[PDB]
Amino acid sequence: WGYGKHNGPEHWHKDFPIAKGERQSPVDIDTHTAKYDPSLKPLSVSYDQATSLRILNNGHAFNVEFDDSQDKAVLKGGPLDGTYRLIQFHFHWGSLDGQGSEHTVDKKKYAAELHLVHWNTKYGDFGKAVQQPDGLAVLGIFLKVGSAKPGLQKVVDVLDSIKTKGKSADFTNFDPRGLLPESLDYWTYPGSLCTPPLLECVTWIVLKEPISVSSEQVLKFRKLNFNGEGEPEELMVDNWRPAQPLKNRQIKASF
Ligand SMILES: [Zn+2]
Repeated sequence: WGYGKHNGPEHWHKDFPIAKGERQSPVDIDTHTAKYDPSLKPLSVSYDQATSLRILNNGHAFNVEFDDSQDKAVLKGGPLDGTYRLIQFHFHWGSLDGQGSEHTVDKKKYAAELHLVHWNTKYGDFGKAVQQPDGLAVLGIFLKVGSAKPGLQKVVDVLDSIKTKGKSADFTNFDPRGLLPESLDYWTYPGSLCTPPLLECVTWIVLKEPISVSSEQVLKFRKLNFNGEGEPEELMVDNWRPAQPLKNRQIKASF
């Protein structure tokens, strides 16, 4: 599985039949159809105690991993019940500014999308949580090209150190708070992992407000490689999945 012509998303169903299931992700968010749900509580993002450990190129993206052994960086409230702990964050991006996001808003595509992955602490570990319908909560953040995002520069400067698949680098004292938009207004819907095994265990929380990054910052993303060191160079670009059928599900809005 990958994002090329021969292993791309249109092929994923052969090894992961769930790819054509009922609650697949990402999806187009139709703002005129989304239902404002007054019963929706404000998101509760507590990341002041976050502990980042490292960053790695897994051959389809780069992940910034976090120590999830204690309630240090947690998400609650919103449509959620209980506590979800931050385990990692990664991005999806394009070859040009016109594409790259997973979710789309009224069919508009962003230059990239940020996913903050969190797992429900009642299930005791990540691997158990993926087996549950309310097992994960993912915070989606859209990225538009404009002004630089100061809080993202620390991520950009280390990309050189992890150019190819399998490389990783110590990455401590990174504060996720520098990646959040001013508003916490969101859309939510039941869905799935955006990559294989594509398990339908996620409560998606997509924020309405995009963060802007500079052309120079996204450029640095486009320099990563899908290949391992010593293999022909395959730039890491367009690592995003096309929108899937909503099939009955309803998208609620907090605003
Ligand atoms: Zn993702």
